[PDB]
Amino acid sequence: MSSFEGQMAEYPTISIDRFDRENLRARAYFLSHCHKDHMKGLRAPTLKRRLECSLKVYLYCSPVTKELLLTSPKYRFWKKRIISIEIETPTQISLVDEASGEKEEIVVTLLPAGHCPGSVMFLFQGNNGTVLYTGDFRLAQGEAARMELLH
Amino acid sequence: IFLEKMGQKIAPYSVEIKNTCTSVYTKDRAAKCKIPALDLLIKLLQTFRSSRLMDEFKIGELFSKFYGELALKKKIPDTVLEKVYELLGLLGEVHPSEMINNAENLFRAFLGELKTQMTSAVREPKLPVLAGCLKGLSSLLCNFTKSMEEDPQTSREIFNFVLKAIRPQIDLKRYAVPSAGLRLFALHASQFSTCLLDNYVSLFEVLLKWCAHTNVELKKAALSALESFLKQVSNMVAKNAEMHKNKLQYFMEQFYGIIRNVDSNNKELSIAIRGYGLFAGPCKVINAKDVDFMYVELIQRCKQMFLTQTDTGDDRVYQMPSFLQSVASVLLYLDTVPEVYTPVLEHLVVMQIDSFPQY
Amino acid sequence: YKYSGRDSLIFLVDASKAMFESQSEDELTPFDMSIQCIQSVYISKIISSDRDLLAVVFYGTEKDKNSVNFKNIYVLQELDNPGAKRILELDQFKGQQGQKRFQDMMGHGSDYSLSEVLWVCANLFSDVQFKMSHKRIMLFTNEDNPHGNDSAKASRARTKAGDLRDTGIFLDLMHLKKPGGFDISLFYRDIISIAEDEDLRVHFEESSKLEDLLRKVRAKETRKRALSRLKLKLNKDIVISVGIYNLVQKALKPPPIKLYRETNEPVKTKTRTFNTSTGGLLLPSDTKRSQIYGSRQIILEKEETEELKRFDDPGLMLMGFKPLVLLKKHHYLRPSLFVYPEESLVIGSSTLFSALLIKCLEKEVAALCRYTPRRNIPPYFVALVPQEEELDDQKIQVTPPGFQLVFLPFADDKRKMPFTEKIMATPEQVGKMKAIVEKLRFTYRSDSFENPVLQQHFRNLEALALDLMEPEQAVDLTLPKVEAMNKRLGSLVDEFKELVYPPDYNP
Amino acid sequence: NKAAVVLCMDVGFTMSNSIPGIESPFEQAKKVITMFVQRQVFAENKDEIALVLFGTDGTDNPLSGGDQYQNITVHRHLMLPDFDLLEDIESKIQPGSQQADFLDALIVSMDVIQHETIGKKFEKRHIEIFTDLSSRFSKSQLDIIIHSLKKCDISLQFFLPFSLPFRLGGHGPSFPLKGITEQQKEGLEIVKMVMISLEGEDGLDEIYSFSESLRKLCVFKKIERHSIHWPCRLTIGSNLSIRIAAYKSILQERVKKTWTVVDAKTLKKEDIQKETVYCLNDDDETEVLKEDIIQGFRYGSDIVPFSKVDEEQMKYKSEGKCFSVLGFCKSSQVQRRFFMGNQVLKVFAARDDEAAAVALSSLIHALDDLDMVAIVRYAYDKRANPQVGVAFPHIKHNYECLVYVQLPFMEDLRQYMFSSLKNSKKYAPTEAQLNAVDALIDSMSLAKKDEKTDTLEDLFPTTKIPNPRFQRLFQCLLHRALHPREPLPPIQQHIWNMLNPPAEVTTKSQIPLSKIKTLFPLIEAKKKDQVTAQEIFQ
DNA sequence: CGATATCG
DNA sequence: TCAGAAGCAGTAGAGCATGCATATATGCATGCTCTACTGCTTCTGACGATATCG
Ligand SMILES: O=P(O)(O)O[C@H]1[C@H](OP(=O)(O)O)[C@H](OP(=O)(O)O)[C@H](OP(=O)(O)O)[C@@H](OP(=O)(O)O)[C@H]1OP(=O)(O)O
Ligand SMILES: [Mg+2]
Ligand SMILES: [Mg+2]
Repeated sequence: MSSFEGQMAEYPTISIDRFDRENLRARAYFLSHCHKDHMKGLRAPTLKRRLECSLKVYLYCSPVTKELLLTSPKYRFWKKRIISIEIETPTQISLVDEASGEKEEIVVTLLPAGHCPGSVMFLFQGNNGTVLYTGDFRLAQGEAARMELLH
Repeated sequence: IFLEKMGQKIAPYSVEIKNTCTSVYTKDRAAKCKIPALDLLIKLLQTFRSSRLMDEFKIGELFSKFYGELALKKKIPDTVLEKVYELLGLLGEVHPSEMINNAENLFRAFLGELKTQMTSAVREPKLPVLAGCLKGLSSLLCNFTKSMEEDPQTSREIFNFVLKAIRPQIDLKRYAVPSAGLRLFALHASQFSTCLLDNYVSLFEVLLKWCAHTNVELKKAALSALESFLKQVSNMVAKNAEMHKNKLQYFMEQFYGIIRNVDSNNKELSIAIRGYGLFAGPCKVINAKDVDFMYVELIQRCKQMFLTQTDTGDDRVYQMPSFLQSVASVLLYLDTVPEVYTPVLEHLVVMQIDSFPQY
Repeated sequence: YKYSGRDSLIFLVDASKAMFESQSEDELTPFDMSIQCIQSVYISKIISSDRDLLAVVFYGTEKDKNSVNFKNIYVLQELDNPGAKRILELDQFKGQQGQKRFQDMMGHGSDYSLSEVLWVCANLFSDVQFKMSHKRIMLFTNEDNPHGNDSAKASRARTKAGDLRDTGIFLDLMHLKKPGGFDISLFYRDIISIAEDEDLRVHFEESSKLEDLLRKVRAKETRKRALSRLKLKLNKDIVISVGIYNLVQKALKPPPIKLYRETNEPVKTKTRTFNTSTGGLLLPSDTKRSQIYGSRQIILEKEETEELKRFDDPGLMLMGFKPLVLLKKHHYLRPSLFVYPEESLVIGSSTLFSALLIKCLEKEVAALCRYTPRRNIPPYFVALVPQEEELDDQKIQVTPPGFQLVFLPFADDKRKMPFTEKIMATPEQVGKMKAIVEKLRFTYRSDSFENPVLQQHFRNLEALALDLMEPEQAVDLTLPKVEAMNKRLGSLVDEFKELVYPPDYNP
Repeated sequence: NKAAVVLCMDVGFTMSNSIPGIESPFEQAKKVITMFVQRQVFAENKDEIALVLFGTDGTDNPLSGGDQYQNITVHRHLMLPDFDLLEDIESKIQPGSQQADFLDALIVSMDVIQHETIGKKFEKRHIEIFTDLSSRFSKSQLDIIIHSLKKCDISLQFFLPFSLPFRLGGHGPSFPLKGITEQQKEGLEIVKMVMISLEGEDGLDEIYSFSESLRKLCVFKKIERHSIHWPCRLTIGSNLSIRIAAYKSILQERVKKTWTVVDAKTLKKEDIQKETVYCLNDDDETEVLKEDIIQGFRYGSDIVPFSKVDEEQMKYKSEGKCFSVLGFCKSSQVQRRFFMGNQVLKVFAARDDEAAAVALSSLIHALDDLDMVAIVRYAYDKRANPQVGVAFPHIKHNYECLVYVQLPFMEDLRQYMFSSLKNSKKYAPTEAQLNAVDALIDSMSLAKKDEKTDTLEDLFPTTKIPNPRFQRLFQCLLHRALHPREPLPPIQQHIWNMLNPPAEVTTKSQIPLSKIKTLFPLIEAKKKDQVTAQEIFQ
C-alpha cells in the first residue's frame, strides 16, 4: 500500500505517487513506478478535465515508466503531457503557476530503485533544502555508500 | 473513531454530538454525509447504554422522529435505511423503559419489511435493508422478548425469517445478511423453543456448513449460533423423556460420525466433543464403551499428527492446543483410563510445552 | 461528447472611448448594442439550456476585479448558470444613463494588454468544476487594430491566442460598427480560429451574427439519451442489444414549487398516512388494496398488483415480418420511438442490425415484435418499420438510420363508429373543391409552428422575474389568418356554397 | 342505453366427448361464456343477461307444459350479471346425457326475450348460441323463427367447435380434418341459411369458432355502445364552413376501477386518512399551514412566485370549439413517424343534413385525387390547449371520413445525431450474412398470397386481439373472489398462446434461426438476470 | 326561442 | 366527458468506494447514489350540450 498523501512538507506545489484530492492544484506530477497503489487519481475525471484546461502541468517519470503507462488504453490521454527524464541526470523543473505568471525552479534527480521496470527515486533540491523520496525501493546492506548522486 | 478510542471520557459533549448528528441528518441530503451521521449516534448509544446520560438524549422523541420518517411515501436510499433500522432496533436495547409503548409497533414494522424483502415475487431484494432489519431485530429482542410459550405466531415467523436469512439457497459474495442472521440466532435461540426442535436436522447441517466458511466474522457467528443451538437442544432433550428416541440417537450418531471420521480438522472434533458433553451431561446417557472409543481415536490421531509425523508441520503447532483441550475434556469423562495410552499423553504434553515459543 | 458535458460562453466587451462614442445618427452605441446582445443571449439561454455557463468580462476599464489582480480588467460575472439577477445587473448598464452608471462604477477609456485579457479568460475557464463540452469567447469590440503603434503586445496577444486555440477554446469575433471601417485582416485575422471567408473587404456596420443572437429562441433543449437499453430477441438464443430513443416528445411546462410566502423559499413536503381513529402511523406493510364490485370486496396485497400486469421479461421478442402495404396509417396509438444498436452490451449487434435494416428496406417489410419496455409491464405489439438515412444540406444527417418502432393498437383500443350513409358529390363539385384547395395549398415544415401556451408562459415568467410590468404577448402562429386567405381564393367560396348548399341554410 | 342478451349453451353429451389432445367443446364454450360474463361483470356496465341451458338431465321452461321443449333449463333469467352467475358457470354446470336441439333453444330464447323485456327499455337485443350441430332437430319452425326475428329485431350469433397439433386460440385452423359428420354438415348448411336470411350475406360472417372467439372480441360486437360525437364546424376561410361531427376511433383503453387503499385489519377505506404536511428545511422543522403557500416556478436557478390567480388572469386565452384548415400540402412531405398524440379522430359529416355531407365528400375526394393533406387547427373547448394536426382522406366502400392525428410543435422536435451504418466499415456485413438474413425473412413471413389474385393476407392480425392484461386482471379478480385464501393462478394457456405467431412459422424458421446463429457472432459481456426475492429465499 | 340547472 | 395536472416509480449515465488475500499488489469487480427524464395512474374541474321551465 502507499500511506503517502503525495505532497512533501518542503515543496507542497508538487505531488508524487498520489493525485486524488489536494493534488489537483499541484504544478507538477511525479510517478515513481507503475504500481496501482502509487497511481491513485491518475485516471480521475477531475484530473482529465484539468489536463484539457492547462498547458504547463506535466507528469515526470522514468522512460520505462512512460512506456509501461502509455501502453494501457486508459492512460493514453497523458501521451502529450508526460516528460521522461533519464536517471542520474540533474534536470531543472519549472513550477510555473497557471493563473499567475509566477515561476519557481527546482532541480530533480532520478535514482534507480531496483524494484520493478521503471522504478526510480526522486531527489529534489530547491530553496527549502534537499529532500529524497524513495518510493518502494530495494537496497542491500552496504549499497547506500555506492550512490554517486547522493554523495 | 475518537468515540471508539475514548468511550466514556466524553461525558459533557455527548448531548451536543447527538444534536449535531440529528441536525446533519435532518438538514442534509447526501447519504455520504448521512451514513456517518447515524453511525456516530449508534456509537453514542452503544457507549452510554447503562450511563445516566440516557435521560437528556430524549430517546422517545428520537424514536418518534425516526418512525415518522419511516412512515413517508418519499423513499430514502438503501444504505441509510439500514442504519435507520439498526438505530430503531438499538433504541429498545439501550433504553427499554421508554420503549414499552413502541416495541409492539416496531416489531410489526420489522416483520413487514423482512417479509417484503424476502417474500417478493416482483422485485429483487435489497441486502443492506435486510442486514439492517436483522440487526434491529437482534437488538430489539434483547429486552422485548417474544417466545413460543408467549406468542407462537411472531416467534415462529421470526424464526422462519432467520432460517431464510442463514439459508444458502443462492450462493452470494457478500455475507452481511447471513452474518446478521447467525448473530440473531446466537443471541436469542432460547426464545424459539419448539421451532429449533422440529427442523433440527437442517439447522445442524447448515450450522456445520457455515462453521467451515472461509470468513472469520461469519465463522465466529456460526460457531456461537451452533453452540447456542446445541445447548438449547441438549437442554430440551435432557429435560423431557419424549425427545430421547429420535433426537438423542440422532445427535449421538452425528457426533460419533464426526469423531471417527479420518478427514476432520480440530474445529469439527472440538465441536463434536463440546456437543457430546452438553448432551450426555444432563441426559445421563454416558457409556464407557464409546467414551473410551473416542478417547483412543483422539489419542491415535494426535500421535499420528504430531508425534510420529516429524515433518514440516506449519499449521499443526497452531492447532495442537485445541487437540489437547479436546483430549482433556474427553479424559475427564471416562473413569477407566487405559494405561497403555498414558505415555503417548505425557510425551504429547511435553512436546506441546516444547512448542511454546512458536506461538 | 459526454452526456454530462455542458457549454461555456464568455462575453468579452471592450470599454474604450470608441465603444461609447460611435453614434453617427444617434441610433445605438456599440456598448449599448453589446449589452442588448448579451441580454438577448442570456434570455434565450435561461430557458433553452439553464445548465450552461455564462460570464461577462469588460476590458479596458479603469478599475479591476480579477483572481490574479491584473490591470484594467474587471470580471463582472464569472462562469455560472444564468439567472434573473445577472440580467438585472446587465440592465443596470443598458439604458443611456446606464453608460454613466457604468463609467461611475467601473470607468472607461484606459490602456490594456490583450494578452492579459485572454489570460483572465483562460483562468475563468480553468475554474469550472464541471465538464465543458464547448468553450467559446465572443469578443465585442470596434477596434480593427487594437494594439496599434506597438508590436510586442501584438505578438504576445497572438501567442496567447494560439495557446488558447491549442487548449480548445473557440475564439470568434463579434465586430461592431466602426466609423472608418473594421478590417479584420490587420490584427484579428491571426487571432480568430476560423475565418468567414467573406470579410476580405472592410465592414461599415455591425456583424451579421448579432442579428442572429438577438432572436430569442425559447425552446428547452435536451441531450441525446436512450429511453431504455433493451435486447432485441430474434430467438431464445440470438439476442442483440439495441437502444430506444425518442425523436418526438411532448413539451411540458416546468412543474410548480411550493413556497413560503414570507421568505420565498421552497418548502419540504412529506406526505404521511395514519389511522384516523387511533392516530398511529401506517406503513406500507400495514396496508392492503381492495376493489369493491357490487357486494363483494376483492382483497389483494401490494406486490400482487404487479403480478397482475407482468407477462415476460423486458426486451423485444421478434415475431414474423409483415409488408408495409398492410400497415394502416390511421392506426396510431402512441408516438413512434426509434431503435438503434448499442454495441456495448453484446458484441456483434451492429452488423446484424445493419443487415436486417438493408434486407427490410429492399423488401419493404416491417418486423413485428412484442414490446415490453420495463419490468412488470403488459406487452404491446410493435412493427419495426425500417428507416433509411437521408443525407441532405451538404451532407447533413437529417434522418438517422435504423428501425421505426410503431405501436399497434389492440382490439379494444379501436372504438366503434356509428353507422352512416355515404353521400357523394358530383364531378363539378369535386373539381371546384380541388381548385379551391390548390389555391390554398402551401409547403409544410415541422418546425414552422410553436406552442402558444408554452411561449406565453415563458413570456409571463420573464415578466415576473425581471419585474417588468409589460408582459410580451407572443403572436399566435397557429392562427389560420382568415383576413388573408379570403383575399387569395377570391370569390370561389360563395360559388361553392351556392353549388353545394341549399338556397337558404343555417350552418 | 341498455341491451338485452341471452346466452344459449348446449349441455348435451355430444360436446362431452374427450377428444385426445383437444379439450372438449363443452370446456371451450365454458371458457367463452366465462370470459363474456366476467367482462360484463367487472366493467360494471348497466346490462341484463340470461343463461338458457338446453340438453340437460332436468327440464325447466315456461312453455315446458305439454311434453314440449324437453331438456331445456333456464338457469338464469334476465338479470344483472354478478358473482352468482360466475360461480354457477365455474362449478355447478355439469354435462347432460340427453341431447336437445338448438331450434327449440332458439324458440325458448325468443320466449325469454319477449316475455321478460316487458317493463324495460332495451335498444338492442341479442342471442348467442354455443352448439355442436350434431343433434337431431326438425325443419318446420324455421320460417316462424325468421319472421319473429325480423319483426322483433333480434340479433343472432353462432359459436361452434369448428370454423366454417391444436392450441386453444393460437391463430390456426380450429376444425379437425374430416371431423365433421353429416349431421354437422346439414346443421352448418341450415345455420348458414338462417344467418343469411336475417341481414344478408354479412350474416354468414357472424359464425365463429370456440378458439376463434377467445382472441377476437367477437362476443361483444353487437352490444358495445357507440362513441360521443363532437359537433363543430370545419371552416376554410372567414365565411366558408362545413358542419362536421368527430368521433374517437382509436384510444388507449385503460382500467376504470382504481385500487382503493384500505387498512390491513379493517377492510374499510374510511379508516385511512392521507394527510399532507408542509415544513421548512430547518433543524427544528417548523410546520407550515396550507393557506400560507404560494405557487412558484423555477427560472434559471431562481424561483419566481407565480400565484394561481395571476397565472389564470395571464393565461393564454383562445376561442374554443374551433376547427380551421391552415392549408394543404402533399402527403409525401408529412410522415407518420412525427405523429404525437393519444387519440385518433375520424371527422364525419353533420348528423342529418345532406349539404354538409356532400361538401365533406367533395373535400375528401379532392384531397384523395391530389394525394394531399389538410393541416388544421384543432381545439376541444375553451380550456383545451390549441393544437395542429393532419387531416387526410380515408375512402372506404361503406363510408367517408377524415382522419385527424395531432402534429408536433417546434419544441417537440429533437435532433439526435447517430452514427451511420451504411459506411460502417467496422460492422459491414458480408454477402453470405445478407443471404442468411434473406432466408430468415422469407421464412418468417406472416403474410400469404391466396385466391390466385395474390392479395395480402396476414397470418397474425394483431389489430384484432384483445388486451391480455384485462383478461388476466379479470381472471385473477375472479379467482380471488371465489377463492379467498389462495395464491394468484398462473396465466391461462389460451391467453399465452394468442400472443404468439402460428406454429408453422416457427417450425419453418427453426433452420434459418440456427443459420443466423452460425454466421453472426454474439458475445455477451455479463448476464445478471434480476431474480426476485422469492426465487432467492424460497 | 329564453335561459337555468343539470348531468357526462 | 375528457383534457390536463400531480404524484409517483423506473432507468441511463456518470461517478465512486470497497473488498480482494497473508499480496503489498491487487486492478478488478461489484454494488451503490444522484439527477433528469419519461410514463402511468389517480384526481379534478371546467364545459358544452341538452333538458327543463316560461
Ligand atoms: O371485418 P373485415 O372484413 O375483416 O374488414 C375490416 C373492415 O373493413 P372492410 O369491411 O372494408 O373489409 C373494417 O371496416 P369498419 O367496419 O370499421 O367500417 C376496417 O376498419 P378500418 O377501416 O378502421 O381499418 C378493418 O377492421 P378494424 O376496424 O378492426 O381495423 C377491416 O379489417 P381488415 O383490413 O383486417 O380486413
Ligand atoms: Mg506500489
Ligand atoms: Mg512497489
